[PDB]
Amino acid sequence: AYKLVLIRHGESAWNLENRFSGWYDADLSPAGHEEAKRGGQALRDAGYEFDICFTSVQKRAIRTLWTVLDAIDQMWLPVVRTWRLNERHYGGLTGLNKAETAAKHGEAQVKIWRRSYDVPPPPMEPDHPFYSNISKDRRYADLTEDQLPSCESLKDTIARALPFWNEEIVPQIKEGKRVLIAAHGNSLRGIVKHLEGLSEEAIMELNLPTGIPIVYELDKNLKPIKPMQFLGDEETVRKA
Amino acid sequence: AAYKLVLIRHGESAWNLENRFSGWYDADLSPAGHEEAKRGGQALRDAGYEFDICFTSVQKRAIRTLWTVLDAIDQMWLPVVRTWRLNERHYGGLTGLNKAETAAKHGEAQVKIWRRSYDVPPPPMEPDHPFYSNISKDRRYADLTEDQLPSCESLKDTIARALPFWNEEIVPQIKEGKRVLIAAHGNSLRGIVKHLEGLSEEAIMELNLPTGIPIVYELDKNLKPIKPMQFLGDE
Ligand SMILES: [Cl-]
Repeated sequence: AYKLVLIRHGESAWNLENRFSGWYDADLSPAGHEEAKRGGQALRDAGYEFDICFTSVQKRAIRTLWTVLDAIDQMWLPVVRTWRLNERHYGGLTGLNKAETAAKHGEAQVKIWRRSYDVPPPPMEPDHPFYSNISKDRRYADLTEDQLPSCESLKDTIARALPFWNEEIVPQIKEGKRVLIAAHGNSLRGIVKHLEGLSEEAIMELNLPTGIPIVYELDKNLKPIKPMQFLGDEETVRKA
Repeated sequence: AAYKLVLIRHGESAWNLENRFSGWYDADLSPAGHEEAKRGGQALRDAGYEFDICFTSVQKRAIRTLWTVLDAIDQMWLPVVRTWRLNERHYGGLTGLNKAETAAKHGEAQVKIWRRSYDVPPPPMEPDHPFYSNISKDRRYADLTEDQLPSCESLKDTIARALPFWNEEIVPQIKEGKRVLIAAHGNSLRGIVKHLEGLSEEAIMELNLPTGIPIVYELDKNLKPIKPMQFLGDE
C-alpha cells in the first residue's frame, strides 16, 4: 500500500559522471536537466502526489528535485537536504577519467577497487585539485573530523546513508507521508539494499537508470511487495 | 553590526500581468518577475553574501524567487523552510477579479479600503467563489485548523499569523547566529518590517517594499535595526 519514489539525477557537466564526480559539486548538463524534466512529466502524467522530499546537498540532485517538483506543480512541498544522501566520495580518483586512473594507479588496483565492496579508493590529498574545494566547503562545516571523508568505499557510503533512512525517512513513511527521494547512484543503492535485503555482490551489480522515477510499493512493515517499477515513455523505459 | 538579515520580495507574477487580485492564488512569476529575482540574486552574489538558512511561503512565486537567488549565489544546498504563515495576504472574494473592473464597479473609495486599510479585510471568499476549492481545498493547507484557514485577511490579520512563525521559528535561528534569507510577499514582509522597526499602523500602510531587490538589515543583540534598511545592486 505504501508508495515510495526514487529518482537518480541525470548527466552532469563535463562528463563528470564518467569521471568519479563524487563530492565535487557538478551541475546537471542541459541534457541531465532535460532528463529530470521528462522524469517529472512522467510523474505528472501518472498523477503522483508527495508529501515530503529528501535530497543530498549536491546541486545536481537538488536541481533534479527542483525540476521534478516544478513539473508536477508541487514546489510547495517540504524538502530536506542531507550530506548523508551524497554520492560516494571517490577520494583521489575524483574527477579522473578511466585512462587517467589506470595511468595513475595501475590496472591492478583499479580492478580491485571496481569490484570491492569495502576497499576504499585512495584518500583525496592536499595536492588534489578538488581538495580545498570539497574539504573546506561550508556545507560540510557541521561534520566532525571523523565524519568528513577523504574517501569512501561503497560500504562506507551505505553506512552513513542508512542512519538517515532509519531516523529521518522511515518515520515519515510510517505516518503515511508519500516520500520522494532525489539522490545519487551509490546513495540510492544503500536504500535499495536495505529495502530488498540484497547481498553485497547483488548491490554492486545494480545500476539504477537515471532521470527515471523508480517506484516501490511497501507493506505496513516497509517491506516491498513487488519488484521496483520504472516510469517513463517507451523509449526511455526500454533502454533498461 | 552583530546580526545580518536579508529580505526579498518576489517580482511580477502572471496575475499581475493579467491585472487580477492574487492573494493566496498560486500564480507563478512572469518572465520579467523571473528576471528580477535573477538580478537580485546576482546582486547578492556580487556582494559575496552567505546564508545559513532560508524561509519562504508555500506560494510558487516566492519559492521560485528564492530558488533563483540560491542558484545565482551558488547556495542551492542551504536548508529551506516553507510556511503558509509567510503567504501573501489572502484577498478573499476579490481573488481572481480584474482590478480595474473592481474599481469601476465599486468605486475608488471602497477599493482603496480593501487594498490598503490596516484592519478592514476584503469581502470573504464564499464556497461559491470560482477559486474556493482551488485555494481552500488545496492539500497544502490540509493541516490548518478551521480557525486558522482564512477566507479573507486585512493587513493586521496577515501580520498576526506571520509574527508567530517569526517569533517561534526565525528569531531563534538569528540568535543562534544563523544568517537568514527570507523570500516572501509584500504583506507578509510588511509585518516583519513593522515588528523590526516598530512602525505605526499608518507608517506601515505607506510602506511599499521594492520587488526583486535584496533588503538588508543590520541588527543588534535585541534584533533592533542599527540603521535603515539598505538595498543591493545598481540604480
Ligand atoms: Cl527547496
